[PDB]
Amino acid sequence: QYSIEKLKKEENSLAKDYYIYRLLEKNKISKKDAQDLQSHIFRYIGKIKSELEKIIPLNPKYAKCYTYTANTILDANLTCQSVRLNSLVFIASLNSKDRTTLAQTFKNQRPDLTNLLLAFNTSDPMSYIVQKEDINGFFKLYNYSKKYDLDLNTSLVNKLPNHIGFKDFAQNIIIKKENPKFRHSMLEINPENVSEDSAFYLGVNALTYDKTELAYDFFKKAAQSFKSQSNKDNAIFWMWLIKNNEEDLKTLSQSSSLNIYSLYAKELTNTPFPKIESLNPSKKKNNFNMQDPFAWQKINKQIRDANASQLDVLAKEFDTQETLPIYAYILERKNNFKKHYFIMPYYDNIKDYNKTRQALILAIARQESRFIPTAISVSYALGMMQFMPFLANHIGEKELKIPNFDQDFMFKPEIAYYFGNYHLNYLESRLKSPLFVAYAYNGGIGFTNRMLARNDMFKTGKFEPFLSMELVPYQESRIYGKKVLANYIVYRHLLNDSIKISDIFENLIQ
Repeated sequence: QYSIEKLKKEENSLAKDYYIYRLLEKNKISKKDAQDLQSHIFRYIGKIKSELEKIIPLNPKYAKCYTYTANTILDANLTCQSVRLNSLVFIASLNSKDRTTLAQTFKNQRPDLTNLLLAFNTSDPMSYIVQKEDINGFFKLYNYSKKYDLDLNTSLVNKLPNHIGFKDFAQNIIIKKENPKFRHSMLEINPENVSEDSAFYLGVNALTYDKTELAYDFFKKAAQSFKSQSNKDNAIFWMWLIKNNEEDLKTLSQSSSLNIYSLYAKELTNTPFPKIESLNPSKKKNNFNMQDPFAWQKINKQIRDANASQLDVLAKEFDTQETLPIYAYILERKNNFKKHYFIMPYYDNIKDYNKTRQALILAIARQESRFIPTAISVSYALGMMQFMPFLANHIGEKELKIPNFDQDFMFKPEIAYYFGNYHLNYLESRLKSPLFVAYAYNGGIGFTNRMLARNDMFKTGKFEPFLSMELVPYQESRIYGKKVLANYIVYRHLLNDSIKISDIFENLIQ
């Protein structure tokens, strides 16, 4: 470990945060050591904040305004009332006499506040706001209570997409399968009124009610408006699944984006496999330390700051086997993510696993870390396979009994791949398909089991398994699974062990 004073020398980074956090969680930082530690934390969110505030606890314009309570709010001036009435919890806490008075007071200057004040006099504030078609109020109330749910007319639902909250509202209720009356109402949104992710989710919604022509119209709108080729491909795939137009399949097979949809279309049209870059430096190693987390943070900052000529210079400093992940990382930026980099670094460590397992390990590592051995996430997951300290210590200390085990052993590629394999043996025994294994690797076996036990997920159906892949209940896991699955297909191909993509999808249907 590093002493608190040595850490304070280091530049501020997620690595420095992580080591500060290691000392805090062991109670190794004294009260004076802890004093200026606020300024030595790169990202002062989550576990590290909570832990520092056990030692060091934390706008004068409005200090006066928080002296007032529900009982004294009418004594406050207009500015203080305004500030306090930003909270719906606070509005709900008032009595109806005072809400009625405040409603009259704010009628001209804050009419949206008036609507909410009056809404909270009724037993269903959402019904009141819906009657008004007060869109700002609608989203405030949804954020206040996710339980409100009622039928919304065509006029109202077609106004909802003109609010920045709509996208995540729509996504959340669709993938969580909540607010049935809201979901059903959104069938009357005109595709003309939505674009990108909103249009896409409304497509998925329409598919869950078996409105296939409506779904096509939403997916087509998404395909025309998405800015990223990867999302375009996902929308075009749905246009093809619904109407079977050959030109959509062909456009999809010709995509510059390497993803499961474009790969699947290439298979279906006998289009060749995409070109994968082949990187194999002659030099085995240099003086750069790939196990030093601070050195990576420093060189990452320099790479992220660099122009074309500077990236070319940096590439030549890292053209070695041992530094291949940094080299590939530099080159991925130098070609603006246009070429396809699927490296297989520290391969001697996995060569004795069978090729299917190698492909899965590589697929997960590429997604988790791009193979950077000292990768540290915002939750302090570590190394190429991004093990959380809890799991790393459980495997290293309890189950495997490794002498002198520290969780920083995760920065060693030999350990990362070994623990990766170990954890994959456990997941794959229960879950079978590499897609389901990916979901559990990212989101835990618990949520993955609860999901697969549902009678509406990954069962036989017209648009399965593709519909279920859009309804994974966590946005992060949905995306993760698709990316890892694409990576898995590519690594199977690179290992002269190609898999038929159609086979993979057929196996998802339980």
